[PDB]
Amino acid sequence: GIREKIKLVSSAGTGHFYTTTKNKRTKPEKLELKKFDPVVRQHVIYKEAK
Amino acid sequence: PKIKTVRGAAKRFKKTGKGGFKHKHANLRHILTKKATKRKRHLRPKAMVSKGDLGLVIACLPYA
Amino acid sequence: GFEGGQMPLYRRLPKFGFTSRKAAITAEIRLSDLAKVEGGVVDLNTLKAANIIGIQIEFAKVILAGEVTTPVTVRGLRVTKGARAAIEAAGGKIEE
Amino acid sequence: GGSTRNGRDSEAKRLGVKRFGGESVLAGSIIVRQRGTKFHAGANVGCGRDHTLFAKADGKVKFEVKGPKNRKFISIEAE
RNA sequence: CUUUAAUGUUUGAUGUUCUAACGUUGACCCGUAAUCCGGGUUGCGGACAGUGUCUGGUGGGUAGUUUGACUGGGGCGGUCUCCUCCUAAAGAGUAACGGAGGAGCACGAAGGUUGGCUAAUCCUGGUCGGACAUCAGGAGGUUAGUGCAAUGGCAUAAGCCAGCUUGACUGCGAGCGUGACGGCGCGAGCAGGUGCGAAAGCAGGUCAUAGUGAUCCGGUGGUUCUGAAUGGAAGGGCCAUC
RNA sequence: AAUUCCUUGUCGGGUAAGUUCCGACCUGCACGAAUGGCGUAAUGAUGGCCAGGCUGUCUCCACCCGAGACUCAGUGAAAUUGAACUCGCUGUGAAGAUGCAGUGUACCCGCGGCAAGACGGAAAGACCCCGUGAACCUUUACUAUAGCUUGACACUGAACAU
RNA sequence: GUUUAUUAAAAACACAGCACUGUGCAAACACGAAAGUGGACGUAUACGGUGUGACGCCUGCCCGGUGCCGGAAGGUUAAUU
RNA sequence: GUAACGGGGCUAAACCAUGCACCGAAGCUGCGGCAGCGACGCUUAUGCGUUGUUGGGUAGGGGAGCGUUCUGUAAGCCUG
RNA sequence: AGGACCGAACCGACUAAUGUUGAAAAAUUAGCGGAUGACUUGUGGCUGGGGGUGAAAGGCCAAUCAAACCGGGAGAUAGCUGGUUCUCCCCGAAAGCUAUUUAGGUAGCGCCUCGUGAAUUCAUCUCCGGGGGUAGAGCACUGUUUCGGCAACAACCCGAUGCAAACUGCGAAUACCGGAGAAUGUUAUCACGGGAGACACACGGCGGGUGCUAACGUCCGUC
RNA sequence: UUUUGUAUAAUGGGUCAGCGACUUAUAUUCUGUAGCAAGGUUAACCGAAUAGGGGAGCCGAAGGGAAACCGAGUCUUAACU
RNA sequence: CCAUAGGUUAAUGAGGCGAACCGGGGGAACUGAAACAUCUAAGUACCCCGAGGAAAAGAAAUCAACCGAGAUUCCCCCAG
Ligand SMILES: [Mg+2]
Ligand SMILES: [Mg+2]
Ligand SMILES: [Mg+2]
Ligand SMILES: [Mg+2]
Ligand SMILES: [Mg+2]
Ligand SMILES: [Mg+2]
Ligand SMILES: [Mg+2]
Ligand SMILES: [Mg+2]
Ligand SMILES: [Mg+2]
Ligand SMILES: [Mg+2]
Ligand SMILES: [Mg+2]
Ligand SMILES: [Mg+2]
Ligand SMILES: [Mg+2]
Ligand SMILES: [Mg+2]
Ligand SMILES: [Mg+2]
Ligand SMILES: [Mg+2]
Ligand SMILES: [Mg+2]
Ligand SMILES: [Mg+2]
Ligand SMILES: [Mg+2]
Ligand SMILES: [Mg+2]
Ligand SMILES: [Mg+2]
Ligand SMILES: [Mg+2]
Ligand SMILES: [Mg+2]
Ligand SMILES: [Mg+2]
Ligand SMILES: [Mg+2]
Ligand SMILES: [Mg+2]
Ligand SMILES: [Mg+2]
Ligand SMILES: [Mg+2]
Ligand SMILES: [Mg+2]
Ligand SMILES: [Mg+2]
Ligand SMILES: [Mg+2]
Ligand SMILES: [Mg+2]
Ligand SMILES: [Mg+2]
Ligand SMILES: [Mg+2]
Ligand SMILES: [Mg+2]
Ligand SMILES: [Mg+2]
Ligand SMILES: [Mg+2]
Ligand SMILES: [Mg+2]
Ligand SMILES: [Mg+2]
Repeated sequence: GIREKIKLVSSAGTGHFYTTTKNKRTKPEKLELKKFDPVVRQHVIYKEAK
Repeated sequence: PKIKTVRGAAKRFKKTGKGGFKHKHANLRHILTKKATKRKRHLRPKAMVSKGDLGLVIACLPYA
Repeated sequence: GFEGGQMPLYRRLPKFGFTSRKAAITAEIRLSDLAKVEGGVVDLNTLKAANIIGIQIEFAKVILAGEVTTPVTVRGLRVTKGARAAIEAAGGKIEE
Repeated sequence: GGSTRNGRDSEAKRLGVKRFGGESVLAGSIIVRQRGTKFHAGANVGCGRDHTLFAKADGKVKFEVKGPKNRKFISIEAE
């Protein structure tokens, strides 16, 4: 395992979010990468990823 | 005595315009992070009973 | 529904609950009616005493059944825009 | 002892041998793993993830050989 | 008023003493020419002991049950799900305690795209360099490489390097393949919005096939769907998810 | 050895010859000190071995006396039982034949005797396996529980000290 | 001496003897929801439980595990507040 | 117990090749009869004559019937 | 004196025979053990079922005991065994797949029957279009194997000979899929719906794993 | 009878006669048949009791959505598809 | 001391049988869940007490839903 389930959140005031995993063991840096936000209907920045 | 309906069953089915009952897809309410959004996107909508086991359904819901 | 020995069909399939608890007191009138609503004015009730609704009902829709003929004026009720037409087509009238 | 096990079905082969009804997208060949046993060509192509030969626009299937050194190449004209 | 100390006070903590509940299977009296019992007197003990409710421990003393299947009889041993090859008779599919080997993951790059590149091995010649470090030329041609089994595939590379990025997007889906079913797989194209490219165009995760758990019961976020006189709320549904 | 698998261990004694027995050795598969160790006079319908006497136990049976058995008269059962015109052999065959094939043999019916076959009678195998059967039993299986025990509150009060 | 009435009389149980352990009497313990009763009209030279089983010579080393006995200072800890 | 042609028995009653004849089944044909489906003739409600064809059958499915006791038709009928 | 000795009554029960549809649901006969003792016996009394009693065998508790007898819950449950009763007529399976605390049971599918619809649907033969890596063969490749050609005894490589389920630079018969055609076939074919039974198969042929190319062996495919 | 398979030496029956096993109640779904028809039909009860009365109520003529809601449409979605 | 406790007498009433139905106190297991603890069987069987021709229950600190209904009891619906 060693791969925790990470959850990306929208920078928008909406509660929409994405989900995936990360190897915190070697990547203790919270991930962000921008994705589509259905609620706001616009590609924005997604954060939170241990 | 009036036939009793299989409650547990009458909570997952719903007779349609005719014979069919249409239900809810499985594998769409647990461990989803590792599931193709597409796969699930094709699980949200309701689906009719396979006509194969449908016969059974029309037995658990006598008063359906 | 004893699928052999495995998990039954009414098992592997999730359950989408929730029940109106209001649709029970909601009836569905048809266009074929009204002409038998005993006289004019299809009151919020009337149909009840006209045996065709239910003492428990509280809300109902006119809806089109394919009839009307005689001019009627529904009262204290709703109606589809497809019926509030055929109803007026025969000199009808909407309450609201 | 340590000997047994086995995958399963995984048909992967020709399901639309030669000309056929060829609908908007049948298959005609799902021989996965492959890319050369049946190369994407003709009015159709696809060659999805599992290399399953798509089969676009309706018509007839061909099954050619056109191209330097064998190279199957499945193509489907209109019927 | 606080940081802090005597007075009263309140209250918990034990420790003493007291009597008056409570005990007495001490001694008398009466009921009664009774050993039970009851009342009385006295002694001893004394808010203890004992009991009721609640509560932690202990508890085969007792009670109800469970303690899998396949299996060349049963047991022992082994096996049980998923992937690759052979068996498999040139479509699919097919058995055995048949022969072999792997999975329960890994990558924010090992994904996307644009641009570019091409091995292994040997021979010859070259400081320290020799069996083989790096350099040069020739032969050679997928014998290399492929994140991990095997089979299939790969040079237009699916192999290698770098720039820029997040399409590992959201909603849908003509139409197919594969399953008894629950499901599972492939998917052009459509709408919204992205990234890379001059552009045609490519991108809905990885060269593909293993890397997995139905339902229930719940947990977390969202939602003017519902909410038992009404307004809320709890709770329920719906979507996301553990 | 009531304990030793190898095992009839090896040696000695007894015998004409002793896988048992007695005395030893020790290499104790896998004795051992109150789930007692080693001895022990006496006792024992107790296990093993030896001998004298005794004998039909035996070599090897013979005769004899009684109770049946057998015959007659009276009474009068039983299990079992698909139907019988119910032979041998060799083969065949649901794989060991009175009944099938081929062949051989055989006038019809009793009485007394024997038990090789009728997979003879008897008991829905007790062994074995199976059943998501049963019962008792065990335990650090699970879940409970009487009992034992802990504390809180109540029946339960008055004071002082710290 | 006792035992499987009806396949086992024995090497089995019992026994006198020994040892451990509990029990201060309203004893331990046991029957009983209780009252009450046995123990015992007995009282540690007594009663119960367990193991060994005349007698003789004896009965070694291990307390790590389990149980039991004692301590409980501290760590964890129910109801309750 | 002959017991490794079924037996007898066979030098060909064995075998090879060639050819014709015959025996041989509930198969096929002939004749008579029955039921289902199709055709004619027909004649047509009806309806039959001819013809074509079908009719082994466990689990099991389908369709037709027989008879028994009691009720009506029954204060009828049969009946000493 | 003595759980002392011998031995009747009396109590018991070690041995053998006989009995075994007995004289008898434990005896008879000949022996046998105790016989002043934890002795033996009459009469009456008290322990009651998960309870009693037990010098301990699970022994006894009315010919019953690892939980008595009688009545009730009660027609317990029994995926097991057995049995299932008149006649005729038509059709007619399965012994497989996939699941299953599942394996001699079940459930969806498959195969039967009955009904209702459906197109020239379905079958065979012909011709056309297809992908194929089996049989066979071969040895470039993966391995394996000989014999020669140089090797301070042999790879590699050259030539010559073979071998392969998990070898293939080759490669059928044939099966299958599709297209068109004629005839034949009392729709044979598909969908849906009422009723199923059946998921122990056996042998023979062909291709095979396993076994000894043993087995009326075992496991698949196919007729 | 049970079986892949039984003359089977596999099960059951000595024989006879009488008895002996797919029922019944309510519910639900088909098939046939009768009634009526976009309508069909009553329950209890009343009763001049198999009438007649009683339509409380059930089923069907409308569906989609998780529902609010909408409605021959409706869900899904921003959504036109 | 009184007074109680206890004693005697008399007058009344009880006691015990009973078939079902009824109220109350106590209360199973087989079984089903294809195993079994929750759950089921079932507040059934069974034991006990009490009463009547009936018992029980009964005149809202009841429902309703902003309109209103109006004790209890039994039948049919609502509704598997
Ligand atoms: Mg009404
Ligand atoms: Mg137990
Ligand atoms: Mg039980
Ligand atoms: Mg087994
Ligand atoms: Mg194949
Ligand atoms: Mg094939
Ligand atoms: Mg890969
Ligand atoms: Mg010796
Ligand atoms: Mg010992
Ligand atoms: Mg005589
Ligand atoms: Mg024989
Ligand atoms: Mg004899
Ligand atoms: Mg016998
Ligand atoms: Mg038996
Ligand atoms: Mg003695
Ligand atoms: Mg004896
Ligand atoms: Mg002893
Ligand atoms: Mg001893
Ligand atoms: Mg010791
Ligand atoms: Mg003939
Ligand atoms: Mg027939
Ligand atoms: Mg004596
Ligand atoms: Mg005697
Ligand atoms: Mg004597
Ligand atoms: Mg007596
Ligand atoms: Mg007895
Ligand atoms: Mg019962
Ligand atoms: Mg019974
Ligand atoms: Mg399971
Ligand atoms: Mg070959
Ligand atoms: Mg089976
Ligand atoms: Mg089978
Ligand atoms: Mg087979
Ligand atoms: Mg066989
Ligand atoms: Mg057999
Ligand atoms: Mg027989
Ligand atoms: Mg008879
Ligand atoms: Mg059960
Ligand atoms: Mg009011």
